[PDB]
Amino acid sequence: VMDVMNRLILAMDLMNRDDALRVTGEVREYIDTVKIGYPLVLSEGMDIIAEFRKRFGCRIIADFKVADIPETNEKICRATFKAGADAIIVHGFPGADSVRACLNVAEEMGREVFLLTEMSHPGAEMFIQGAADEIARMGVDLGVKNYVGPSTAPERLSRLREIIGQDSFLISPGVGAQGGDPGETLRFADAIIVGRSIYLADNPAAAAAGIIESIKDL
Amino acid sequence: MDVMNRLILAMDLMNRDDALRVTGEVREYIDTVKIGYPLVLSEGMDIIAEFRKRFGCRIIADFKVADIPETNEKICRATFKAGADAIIVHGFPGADSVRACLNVAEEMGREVFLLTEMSHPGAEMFIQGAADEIARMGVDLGVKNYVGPSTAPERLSRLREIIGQDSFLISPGVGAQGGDPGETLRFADAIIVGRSIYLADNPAAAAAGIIESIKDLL
Ligand SMILES: O=c1cc(O)n([C@@H]2O[C@H](COP(=O)(O)O)[C@@H](O)[C@H]2O)c(=O)[nH]1
Ligand SMILES: O=c1cc(O)n([C@@H]2O[C@H](COP(=O)(O)O)[C@@H](O)[C@H]2O)c(=O)[nH]1
Repeated sequence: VMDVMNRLILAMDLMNRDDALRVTGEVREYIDTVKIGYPLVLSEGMDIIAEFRKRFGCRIIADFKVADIPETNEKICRATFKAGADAIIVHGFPGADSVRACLNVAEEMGREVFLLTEMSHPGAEMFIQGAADEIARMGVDLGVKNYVGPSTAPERLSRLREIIGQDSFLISPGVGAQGGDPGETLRFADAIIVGRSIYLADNPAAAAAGIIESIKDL
Repeated sequence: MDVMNRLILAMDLMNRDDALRVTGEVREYIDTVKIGYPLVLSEGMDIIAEFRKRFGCRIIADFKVADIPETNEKICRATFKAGADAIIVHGFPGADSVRACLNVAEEMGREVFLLTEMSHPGAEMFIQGAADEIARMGVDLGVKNYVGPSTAPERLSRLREIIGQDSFLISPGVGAQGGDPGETLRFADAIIVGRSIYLADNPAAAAAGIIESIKDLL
């Protein structure tokens, strides 16, 4: 599995290149893994991945929540890996063929798929929560090795870890701004994803250092 | 929304030259283009303004938005900043996530389309069982624009039943995936067509043919 420094992944959702670069640079000593999503990519272009690689010693996880038909998912993964992403996050709710499409491109291209089985926000309760156990098991059957699950529902994060087993890699958003606790989350997740707590802080570096101090024993 | 010839071009070519040439080749037949991540992640969001400059077409950004409310808001804002007239949003992540999109669309004078059900085989696993509830959620939220599958006309008909004749319904899965233009237009206001046109030896003839086959529905 990827070796995530300090078990901490920056969710860089600032939408301005200068600010994104400043904040990421400021926390570079604490984090070697950066999640880049559509807020930043749709604002600055896919070349932002190349710039982060150039500027920082950071792995890039493209948080694109890929959720189309198999043919389109393939194209999305190809474009994303071509741009230099190490990994891509894919939704499971569109079903097995759509996930396999992504797995096949990632295998061909030497990169990784993360499967999002369940989400951290209130709305996830309406439809996603009821499908989550089956989406996770589908992931296991398809040979998915990397997963995303919510820090805001520890009971459910724990179940997800059970389903995927200890060998699978699990990262978890919803820490800080959404109410998730770093320590409690790391009982089950390999790494926490943190965005606003860090990138909106007056001192992002102090914010990251503080999160890390709070989980030192882990 | 008044779509010329009830025909929306799914421009999923991933080269700017080809995308512009092929769209130019069929310009006389369409005034509405669906641009998705395959083109955008390959050529950048500036391509949307380029299409408006070259063709004057309306642009539907097919981004399958499927994140938490806070991120969805950012995605919609970036998308409408780029000149999209409309954006397509998944309903599966729940009501708060859709409302986030509705908020930005209202603020910038744009439209949200709710994807209630998909056209590919994997849609059967999780999406189909939630589809009617997602459609009702759309109605509850005041959504007026919907997307449903050509490949399952009985399910497309049910979606039309739920949302009423006043709602606007567009439908992909025509041609390449097996859907029939005329049958689809029994229920959808417009059909979405990608490969059958853009991979055609002669895209203009392809579009002309499709239109010929539905000429009594125009
Ligand atoms: O269930 C999920 C899945 C996510 O990817 N995310 C993403 O993780 C990040 C959370 O950022 P924040 O720490 O500011 O709440 C955002 O990029 C969001 O899009 C999430 O919040 N919940
Ligand atoms: O259920 C759906 C929803 C879609 O947006 N689409 C999209 O509609 C288009 C279908 O293109 P095609 O005619 O080449 O099958 C693609 O852009 C695809 O991503 C779909 O095929 N099925």
